[PDB]
Amino acid sequence: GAMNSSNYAELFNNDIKLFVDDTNVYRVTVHKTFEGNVATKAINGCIFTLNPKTGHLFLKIIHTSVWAGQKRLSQLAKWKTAEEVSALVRSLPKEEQPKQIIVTRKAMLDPLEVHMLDFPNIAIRPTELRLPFSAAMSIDKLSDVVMKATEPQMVLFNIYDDWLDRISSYTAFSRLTLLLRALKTNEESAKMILLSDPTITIKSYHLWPSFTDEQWITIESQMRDLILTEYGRKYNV
Amino acid sequence: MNTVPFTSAPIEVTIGIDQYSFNVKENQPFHGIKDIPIGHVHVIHFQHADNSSMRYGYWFDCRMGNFYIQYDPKDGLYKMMEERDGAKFENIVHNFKERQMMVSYPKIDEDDTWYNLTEFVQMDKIRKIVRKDENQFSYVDSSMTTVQENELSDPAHSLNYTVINFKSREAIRPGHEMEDFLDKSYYLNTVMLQGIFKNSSNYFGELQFAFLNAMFFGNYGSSLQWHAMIELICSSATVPKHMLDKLDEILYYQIKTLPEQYSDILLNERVWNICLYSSFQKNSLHNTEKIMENKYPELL
Repeated sequence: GAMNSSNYAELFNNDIKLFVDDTNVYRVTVHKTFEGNVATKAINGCIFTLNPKTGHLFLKIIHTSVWAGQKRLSQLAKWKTAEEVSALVRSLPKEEQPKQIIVTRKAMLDPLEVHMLDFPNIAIRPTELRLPFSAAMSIDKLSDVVMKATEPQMVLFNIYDDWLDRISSYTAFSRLTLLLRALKTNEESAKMILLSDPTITIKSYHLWPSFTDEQWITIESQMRDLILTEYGRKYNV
Repeated sequence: MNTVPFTSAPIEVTIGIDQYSFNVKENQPFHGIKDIPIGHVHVIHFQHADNSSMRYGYWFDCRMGNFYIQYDPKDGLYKMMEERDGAKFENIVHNFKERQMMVSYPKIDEDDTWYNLTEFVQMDKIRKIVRKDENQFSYVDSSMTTVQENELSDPAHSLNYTVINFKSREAIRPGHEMEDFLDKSYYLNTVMLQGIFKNSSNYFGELQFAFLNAMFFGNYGSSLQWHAMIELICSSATVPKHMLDKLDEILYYQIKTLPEQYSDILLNERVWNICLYSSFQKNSLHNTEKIMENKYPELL
């Protein structure tokens, strides 16, 4: 059944699993027409498919050409997501295929179940967790490869950089969800916290800065402060 | 007009014949049901006064043989049996009629209700859903499970309704996942009508049989099958015009006959709301929508 606070350690066991987040697949800017009507212009999007144990990110870039001449795009976007996740699973060697796929949005369950009928032993699960994977496009290197794409493309990343050399996958996931939650709540402030000290850089082959263990504790505290502040404002409490 | 004689009535029981029902007292001199209309299937059904659990009964067609009911005190039920001796049977029926120990099938001349509920129902199709090949009549009860319910446990006692499953490889062509899931026309027209049922008459016959088992026996798997067969049509953008007009008539009479007090357990809110207000066919079932809105507006 649903993945929640009660069965959280299951994310870091030795059963291959992927999170699928479709919130950045269909992206638009809303604008006025010459006649003063409203129209949308699609921009490139992405499927966010993540192994929470290893940090492997399968970023399938959704180029605006896939929407051309299609109707009901927010509906189609769920089916295209499920088509591409199904294609990803079929492309993996059997021993690398997931035993479970956790969708961040319940509207993905039927599309993904129907595309995965050929894989009756892969469990398709919702989650009660409110995961901040929508903020993936606040990670500058991910935003850059999506916006520059001129055709459909899959790009592979490790969203944990080299953190698993020093920390467990539980701790890495908690750091990732804290970073993304901060970026989602107040992007400008979160990016200021991450880049404020010019001496700590991002390696060419990394997404995040090269913090020491002590610098990560300071950063994580600055992100928690950012989130609580913002919350008191949202709710006047 | 045919007759189903009863050897006796040793236990107090409510006896159904089609949409009619009669209370019989323990050892009441009751010897059966006469003037049964030829040309239709019929169902004779029972609910014991001392155990209002297990409604059970028999589907039959008096054109296929001479049938009677006899209580079995070992198995504790009224059983249907065939009398192969025509002269013995004619002589039993004539004696019971002369002594007026039989209830008359109480059909009003104007009243097409039973025809309307059984228009496409054939005894030869019933005998394939309910497998007991040594009898020409078919036993159904409240508890019998469907082949589909069993997959998700005695195979000989199952209702072999056609399995319908909207998230199955049978329902969904590789490469047409979104198309086939959102528009079930290929599943309805190619897989089910052309493939399995061969024609709309056999599909409607099964739909009508499932409804009648749901209504007469409170058979839950039958209710599931009735709703699945409605939803498969309503969820298809491409349905022949004759089938939609016929389905509207079928469902109108079903909704008309349903006891008002059983709408809560016999009608699925999701299916009916989706079929009447959201589906491709939301505007194709005028008669059904009008009777549902006037008889069961709470469900909607």
